[PDB]
Amino acid sequence: RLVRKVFVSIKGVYYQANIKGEEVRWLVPFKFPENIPSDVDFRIMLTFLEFYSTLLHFVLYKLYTDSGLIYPPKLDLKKDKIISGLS
Amino acid sequence: FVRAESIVAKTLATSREKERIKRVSILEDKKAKNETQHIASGKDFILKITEGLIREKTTYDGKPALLFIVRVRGPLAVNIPNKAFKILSLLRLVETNTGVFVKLTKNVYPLLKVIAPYVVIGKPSLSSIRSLIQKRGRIIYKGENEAEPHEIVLNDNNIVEEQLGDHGIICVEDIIHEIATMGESFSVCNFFLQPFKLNREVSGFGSLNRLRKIKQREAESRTRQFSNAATAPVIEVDIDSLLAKLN
Amino acid sequence: DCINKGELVPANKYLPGEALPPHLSPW
Amino acid sequence: LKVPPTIAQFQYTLDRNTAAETFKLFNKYRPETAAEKKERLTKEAAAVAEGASPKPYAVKYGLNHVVALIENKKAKLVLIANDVDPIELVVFLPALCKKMGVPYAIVKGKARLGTLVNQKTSAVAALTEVRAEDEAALAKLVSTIDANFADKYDEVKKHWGG
RNA sequence: CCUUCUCAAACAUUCUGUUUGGUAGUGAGUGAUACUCUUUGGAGUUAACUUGAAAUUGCCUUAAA
Repeated sequence: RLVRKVFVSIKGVYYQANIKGEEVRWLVPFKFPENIPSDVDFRIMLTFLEFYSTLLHFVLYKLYTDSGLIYPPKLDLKKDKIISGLS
Repeated sequence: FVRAESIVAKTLATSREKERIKRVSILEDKKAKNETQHIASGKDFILKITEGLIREKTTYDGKPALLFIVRVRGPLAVNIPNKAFKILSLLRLVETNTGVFVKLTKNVYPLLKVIAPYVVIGKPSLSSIRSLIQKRGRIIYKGENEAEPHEIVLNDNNIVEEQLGDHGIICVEDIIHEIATMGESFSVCNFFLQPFKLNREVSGFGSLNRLRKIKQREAESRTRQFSNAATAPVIEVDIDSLLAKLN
Repeated sequence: DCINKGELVPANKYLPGEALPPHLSPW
Repeated sequence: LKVPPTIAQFQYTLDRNTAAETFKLFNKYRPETAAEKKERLTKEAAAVAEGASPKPYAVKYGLNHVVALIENKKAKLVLIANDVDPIELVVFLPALCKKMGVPYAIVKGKARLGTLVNQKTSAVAALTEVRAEDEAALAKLVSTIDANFADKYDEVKKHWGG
């Protein structure tokens, strides 16, 4: 529940929240069965996926050690089977 | 080339369909009329398989409830026969690997036993519906342009509302209640949606890919059953995770 | 705008369908 | 060059189909892999370590072993490659089995035989006693190599090729 | 290069019992005994025999390229 700013415009949702110095701006789209550009390469973005994904992994590991917490958090099945969301 | 073997192969495969469904229709004869003098059993069922393999039997006795339909190939050896090909033709599931919802009433129920050995079937869940529509679905639409033998991805609420102005519907999440809780007639929701084309679970003709292709031939050849008895009770599975993968 | 201030804006600019602040970007 | 009748009996082999059938059979019989023996003997290792053996089956592929099955006589069908590095090795088999009334069959390639056996090569792989499942497929198979290969190909015994 | 209808209700509570149902074949040929039939139309049924799944002319496309 530490956040600062919210922006929205024609492209999705820009959430902005800070951690201890370095400060976060990021994005979520508006969900549709909207197709892929069918050109641009994933491979570059797939390895951005490998490394950056790992970053995210430990960052949330060492990040659940902030207080003390079980990394990654357990989920209840009914949650996802029904909701499948941040709930 | 013909590969003469293949010829006879198709033939016998096709026969196992015919003689099957024919028997089925005669069961559909004596479960239509309650004309039973001596039969096996007048009560249908559904065979519920879940996962080491934990099974059980019930009866539908509807109580309309939607079956979820995911078409996958089978049994690979067969020319579609007439009645199967039509009963599908309604659901337009040829050009296979076409997922669709179908509400099942007891006038929907007995027509299944023809479709049993084709699509794999099971009651879906919420996130499977919302999640399966959120990534897919297409609308055939005309306006302002476009004589249009062309299909449109789902974005524009103008078409959402606009074509759903009949039912006073915006925001296809309304159709969610129309589907999840099964709204009025349910029908024009899905006929609307122009239902779905899955991506195959694992692509094919590659090196490591070929492995996975075999493993699928394994598990798919086990969990997909039949009786072929004309008393064959329907098969139902938990499709949720299946659609965690397939979509 | 609830968090563009921290105010909990009253319902007068709100309670649909009356106009709401059109966007008011953070920047 | 003109080649002796005892050669050029290779170069006459089994067709696409009949070969295809033969492997439809043997591909049942792959002699178990190495990690396999390690498998079963590890599991039983733990079993009899803490906590009834039907006769195993495979194809009998040792060249020495194979000619050993013949002349007894044991075997039922024999598969003989068309290419041996010292082409010498096999020259006498098609005669041998002949005089002994054994169903020998020339199948093309030593990699192709070698692959069913878990080896790089065989040039000879054969079987005698088979499980009852395919026994009919055997009787018919050998009937098919008799009928295809054997029958009209007596001619190969004379007639220098090349 | 195909893979086979491997279960039902009912009744009575007994580590099982009771009861009614549910099953169309590879073909070829041996055949001495009957039943039954109906106007010659010979129809369905009667012991039990041989057999290399043997032979000759009974009006959907990802299991691609």
